[PDB]
Amino acid sequence: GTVALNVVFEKIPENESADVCRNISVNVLDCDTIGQAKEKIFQAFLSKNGSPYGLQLNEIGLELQMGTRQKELLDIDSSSVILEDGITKLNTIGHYEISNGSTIKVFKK
Amino acid sequence: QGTVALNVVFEKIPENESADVCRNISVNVLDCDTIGQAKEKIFQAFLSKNGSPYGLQLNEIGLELQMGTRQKELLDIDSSSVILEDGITKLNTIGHYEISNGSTIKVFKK
Repeated sequence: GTVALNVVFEKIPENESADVCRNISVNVLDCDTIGQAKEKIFQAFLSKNGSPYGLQLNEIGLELQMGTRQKELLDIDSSSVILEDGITKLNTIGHYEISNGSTIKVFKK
Repeated sequence: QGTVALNVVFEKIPENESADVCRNISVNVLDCDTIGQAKEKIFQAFLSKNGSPYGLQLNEIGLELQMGTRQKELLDIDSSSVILEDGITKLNTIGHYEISNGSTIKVFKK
């Protein structure tokens, strides 16, 4: 199960130029964790621009755009599923009911 | 999340209430459900159908996917699991094993 995201990257000085492409469609799987999605998003930026975004994965966040609302997407938050033995299941894209074409903003933490 | 209908077959065991229990049940799971989650759903569905539980604990049973000729055990962690960014292992899901609607899953006493 695959979903195509409309990803918008925050403009930071850590980018190579001010000419880099910042609006990119990125496919992820419904069962990818938020961390796995962040990796694909970083990879797509690099594949498009020939230069990295510039920050570490842990220096950036993802925000889902829902109409007037902003929602941060994390591997673990207050909405996470606690499993059988008390283990917390890592949040996935599917956990957040993110649809084809949903806008995700990559922002500096 | 996508739904997967599993054709579940339960092993007849003496811990069942009677020999008349229904042991062939269609059970939905979600492709992102861990194998542990999938197991809870399978027990629940047994209970909803039969009015009695299977009789064992989740740690006392296993699931095997019937792959035409092959039989493949479904586990939360195995040698096929995905190791994530920080060294952390991602628990296996239904979708990790590429399980298709109508696949046969055998519940067996470990």
